[PDB]
Amino acid sequence: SGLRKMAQPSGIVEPCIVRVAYGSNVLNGLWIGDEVICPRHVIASDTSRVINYDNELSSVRLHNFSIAKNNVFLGVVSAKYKGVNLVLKVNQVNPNTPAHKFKSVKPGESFNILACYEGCPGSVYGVNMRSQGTIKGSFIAGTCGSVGYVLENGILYFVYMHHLELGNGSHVGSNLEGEMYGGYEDQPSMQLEGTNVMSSDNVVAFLYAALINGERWFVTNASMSLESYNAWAKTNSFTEIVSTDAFNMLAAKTGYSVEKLLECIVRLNKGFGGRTILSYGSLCDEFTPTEVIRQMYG
Amino acid sequence: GLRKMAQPSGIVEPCIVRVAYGSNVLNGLWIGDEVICPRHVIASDTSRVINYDNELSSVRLHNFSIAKNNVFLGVVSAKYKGVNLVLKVNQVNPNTPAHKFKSVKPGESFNILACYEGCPGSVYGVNMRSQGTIKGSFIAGTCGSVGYVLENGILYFVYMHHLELGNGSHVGSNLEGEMYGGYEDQPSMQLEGTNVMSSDNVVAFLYAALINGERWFVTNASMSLESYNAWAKTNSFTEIVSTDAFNMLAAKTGYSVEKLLECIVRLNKGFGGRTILSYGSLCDEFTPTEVIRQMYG
Ligand SMILES: *C(=N)[C@H](C[C@@H]1CCNC1=O)NC(=O)[C@@H]1[C@@H]2[C@H](CN1C(=O)[C@@H](NC(=O)C(F)(F)F)C(C)(C)C)C2(C)C
Ligand SMILES: *C(=N)[C@H](C[C@@H]1CCNC1=O)NC(=O)[C@@H]1[C@@H]2[C@H](CN1C(=O)[C@@H](NC(=O)C(F)(F)F)C(C)(C)C)C2(C)C
Repeated sequence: SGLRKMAQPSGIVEPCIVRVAYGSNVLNGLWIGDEVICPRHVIASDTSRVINYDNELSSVRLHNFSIAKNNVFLGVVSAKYKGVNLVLKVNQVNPNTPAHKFKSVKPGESFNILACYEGCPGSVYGVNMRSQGTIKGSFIAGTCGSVGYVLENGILYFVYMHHLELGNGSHVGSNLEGEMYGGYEDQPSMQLEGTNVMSSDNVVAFLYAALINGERWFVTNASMSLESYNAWAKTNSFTEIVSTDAFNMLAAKTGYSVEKLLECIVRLNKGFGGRTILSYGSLCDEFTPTEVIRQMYG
Repeated sequence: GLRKMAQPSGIVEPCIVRVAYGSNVLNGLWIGDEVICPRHVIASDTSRVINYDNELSSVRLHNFSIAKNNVFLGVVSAKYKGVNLVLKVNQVNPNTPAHKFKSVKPGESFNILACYEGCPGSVYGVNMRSQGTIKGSFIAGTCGSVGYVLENGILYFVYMHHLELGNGSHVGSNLEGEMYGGYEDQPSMQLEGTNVMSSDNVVAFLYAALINGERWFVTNASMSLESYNAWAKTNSFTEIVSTDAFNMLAAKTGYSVEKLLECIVRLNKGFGGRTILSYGSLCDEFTPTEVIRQMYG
């Protein structure tokens, strides 16, 4: 029993984290094969104002890169841009390169963060992508280049690299192909995050998780049609639920229908009545159906 | 915001092995030429009270199956160290990290590598409660999951999961075989005493909320240490010994401990339908050091 936000083990990722220093900047890079991927603003000469990245690359001095891994230093063969990331060919192949691929995370989907502080892996925790392409990820100075990953079927999927924090605290990064999530720019100009639309699928999983744990104070016999909830959702900043069949395993092991839990969302979105669900005071959309079934049925 | 985080688990992952005895399957910690696991893996009937010493006398060492990826281990001998089975195996763990054994105390945080039938599945942070229990997420086949803490470049093994109480609390032992809270590894109903909340950790939890911009719960009102402790003794909260541990947190936020102590007494009554860091009640799971780490590095 129990439910905790969890991160898949980071052992397979830790050997790929390196310190990348250049000029006045020090951050993290991902050492896979004979490459070191890192945010391209590591070569920015002035991070206090807008950056001309075309000019910064045209004047790059490969000798100024200082990439380190324990007592090892990696020399840079060449440097190019791939989106908002620098691709640095290095003089050594990482002997601990795991079988891996690359992909992008979509809103409402969970993945793991290896928070690294200037080349030194510091912590590991799970996150969930928000509607606007952001995450809440406890990133501070020196943590750019920190890697987000997902483990599945023996393959390591790199899916996120950290870049910046918005004025409202939300955190922004890119996939390893250099595409910033949410369309944000790696420029030190003020940027806005639109309204946060909560994942309806994740909230249903959060309520199914409480029922399985034996917490049943919030459920009633009242139900709500999917079409009615979706109408309420697109008015209250909640995503639409495409099918009740997507929770067929959770409804079958608890005996509770999805339409029953939809009623609970609109009712609980008004307030928890001084009580809590799994210690939370409000609805939580950071747990996916996959992520609940894992914790609780193996 | 604020989230429970785990220290990187790479140094521990190579030590986890699947331990199977008959139809029983759980996890073990492979250190040196030894595999440590909960001793009830050899129990013939985990629904009844177990005569462990007699069960070990009737153990078939060859009935064990211990494996991890491309590693398969054979058992040479078996003994008990407290509630843990210590199996000497015919191969050393080539990646045994330098480490020590110690016990965590109430209010202290540490990391749990959740393992499912030999496969490290997840890692997450936990906090030791007053009655020697923790609130995690353990299910069948997760016994033997190891808890660890990295302090000062030193790896410490501090926990091995064993059972779940009727109220959902989770019980394990240190790596020396001593059960936390004195519970027994027997299928017998046992009760957890009244939980005493860590006042140090709640003050850190409120400091973190202030850092995140959530300051609706604050006021210029304050409460002396002597006054709070007199209140803590009769409301299931620990006493605060000094404000030095928060000197830094107070330096940045500019908020004093005595201000936050008043907030505890007031917020202990209820949050009035409002939230603090997504919580609807005071949280004592984050230590001063934990908050200083996440917020400032
Ligand atoms: C990489 N080490 C940091 C990580 C930051 C530091 C504070 N929290 C984080 O997540 N990334 C940066 O410092 C990037 C970097 C220049 C400025 N920057 C920012 O994150 C800034 N924010 C923005 O520019 C904004 F508001 F538009 F998002 C800062 C004010 C320092 C948070 C560049 C090249 C964008
Ligand atoms: C190890 N794989 C499991 C982990 C359990 C199962 C569900 N959640 C957990 O943390 N441990 C056990 O199965 C231990 C083990 C026998 C019974 N047991 C229990 O945890 C049971 N608890 C009790 O009997 C209680 F409450 F009295 F402590 C169970 C009912 C399955 C939760 C032994 C040897 C104690």
